[PDB]
Amino acid sequence: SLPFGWLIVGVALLAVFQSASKIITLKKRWQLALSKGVHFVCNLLLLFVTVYSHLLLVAAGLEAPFLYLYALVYFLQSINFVRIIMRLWLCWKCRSKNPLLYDANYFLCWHTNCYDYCIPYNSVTSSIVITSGDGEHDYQIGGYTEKWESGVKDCVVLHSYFTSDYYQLYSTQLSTDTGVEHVTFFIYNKIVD
Amino acid sequence: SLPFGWLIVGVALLAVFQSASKIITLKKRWQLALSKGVHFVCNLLLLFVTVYSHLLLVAAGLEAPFLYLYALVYFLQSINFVRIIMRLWLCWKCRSKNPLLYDANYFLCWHTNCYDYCIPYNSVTSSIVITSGDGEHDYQIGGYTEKWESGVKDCVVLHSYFTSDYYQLYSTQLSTDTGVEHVTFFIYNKIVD
Repeated sequence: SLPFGWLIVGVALLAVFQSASKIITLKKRWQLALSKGVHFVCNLLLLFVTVYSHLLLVAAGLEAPFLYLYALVYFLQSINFVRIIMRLWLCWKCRSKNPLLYDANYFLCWHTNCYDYCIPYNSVTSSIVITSGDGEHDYQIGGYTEKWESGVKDCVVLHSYFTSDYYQLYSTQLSTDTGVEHVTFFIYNKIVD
Repeated sequence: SLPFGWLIVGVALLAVFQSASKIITLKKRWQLALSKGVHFVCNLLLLFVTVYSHLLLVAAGLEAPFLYLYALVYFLQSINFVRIIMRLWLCWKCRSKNPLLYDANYFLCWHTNCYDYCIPYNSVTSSIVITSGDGEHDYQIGGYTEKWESGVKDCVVLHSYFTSDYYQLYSTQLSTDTGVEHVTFFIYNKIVD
């Protein structure tokens, strides 16, 4: 017969890992990588505990209201599986590892000789302001920051799952125009022609 | 005696709600509100299923390696509980409902006569560029967007749990300077004096 106690220890281990995932502070790079690993462990434990309960009900007699309920579990996990492999396809698309870490909607990216940059972004917004600080030089858009290696390009691309939009550097803002020393603003406009 | 089957149906209902929370697209306001509600349901089901398992082990004899495991579950849930009431304190602090919805690190906010604005933000960054579009007028910082009611202020505040930082509008950028029509850039510098 199938034993009962393995389901109980799986629930307790799932509770430990879920309550630990919910209080990660998500501030630095290693904290984001740690929380993504703990999220993967949580979904593995949830998948294990639900197939274990379905096997128990197979041995005891599984009802039809429970048939479509466990069917709902497996269907939503299949949709989640195709989302993860699309995230890996997006990770290949931008050629940087930030699609697995940062969990945003869109990603702004341009290619250099030392780095293939990518910075998180929330929507298509018709104008993007990249602010590079003086000296550490680092490009930031809305708080998310990536360190400077090579230099700026004219056309940057906003990537997502199924879309891609291009922006051209229309004009740049020095410190003479604004008065804010030690920064420089690059202003991009969306090209549709 | 305590029945075994309620733990199984609680596990199955937790699986449905967890697999449904993981594939919300998080693009509009009602989708963010829906996913936060489903997250609350998930933690209620997890709390219920772990105290049910602890009660069954109390009836059967609970081992000391399992004593500290369920102690770990309850301790991490206490840390999660004080985090939620701090999110509500932050929701009272900037006087808008976006701390419950958007799940970012810092929030930029200024008060008007028709609206108390608040826009998500990731870190303290020494310069903030708020871009208001022409006509719908809407203030956006990095993709997150809020509709325009009254007008702009000189001093905006970046709020968090324990911190608060102020930024002054150093100079503004029209369409004459950049060439990007139908937008206007407000450039803020951090005040330390």
